[PDB]
Amino acid sequence: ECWSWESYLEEQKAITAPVSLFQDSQAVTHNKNGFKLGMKLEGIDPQHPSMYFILTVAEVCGYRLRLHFDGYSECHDFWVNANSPDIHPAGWFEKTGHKLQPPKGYKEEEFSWSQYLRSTRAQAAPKHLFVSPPPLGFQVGMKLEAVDRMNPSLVCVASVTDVVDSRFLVHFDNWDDTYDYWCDPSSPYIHPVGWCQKQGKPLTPPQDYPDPFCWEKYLEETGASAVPTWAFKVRPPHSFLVNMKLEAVDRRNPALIRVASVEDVEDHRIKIHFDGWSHGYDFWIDADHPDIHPAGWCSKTGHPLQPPLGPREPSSAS
Repeated sequence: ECWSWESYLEEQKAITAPVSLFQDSQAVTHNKNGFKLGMKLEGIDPQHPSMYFILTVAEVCGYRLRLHFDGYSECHDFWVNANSPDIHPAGWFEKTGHKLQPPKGYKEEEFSWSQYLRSTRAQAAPKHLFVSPPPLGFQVGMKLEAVDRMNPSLVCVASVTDVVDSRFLVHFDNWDDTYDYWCDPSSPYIHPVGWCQKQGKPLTPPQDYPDPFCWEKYLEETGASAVPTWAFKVRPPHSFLVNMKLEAVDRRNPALIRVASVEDVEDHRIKIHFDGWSHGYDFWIDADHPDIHPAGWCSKTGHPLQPPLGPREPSSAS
């Protein structure tokens, strides 16, 4: 007999995370996935979020797709949801003044969609498949303080370097742009210039800044203005409680989604445990991350769901 949530919840005496705790985009099950194998498009490199590449749909599964970097190895392939704001239709970089990192084999000047499509005999994913007005008060060139998410104990001097639809790219002055990340005005990882001084927290200055540093001086040195204080919005803390159950993508094998439980909570983050598995794979994740979903999301969208790991298996709990 088919595994099911209804059945597992009774066996376990457990509850699911209510749909209302999730963002609409994490919850929505009724949109169709119109992406097909072979369709071509543009997208940010998730491991280098300031860069745009040409991408091909390598696989479709329920409401998700596996994207491949044209010309490059399969080892960089990655997964997104069909409502990803981090992909764009063919032509987007040109119309929005963004730069392209071309497919392997091509110098940048030698790239043109119309020739490439002919050369590869492939179709552009149509524009209507893609979700992606501006974030009030965040403009390119403005400066702010922001948590390095690779080193979360550090709040650092930062600038806005890209604005795309309702989001902006946070960049860390004079550090490599692999540390960049996208967010919106409600992000709890960003703060106005001066926050650290006001809170007593230490501030990480620009890399190799002479004599670590004063904001007023640095704003004058650069002629940049601070993101204004009114622009920052407080996101409410999430309402996920410990033991609530949900579905989460497996970070070790991104293709798979598993039955999951909330192991721990912060204001803005949940720690996920995969039922039946050792606690060694427990991981923190932002409550707004695209790859957590309520119970039912896989069944309703057409994606396989991994049931809890059997008792006495390798890598199992107890």
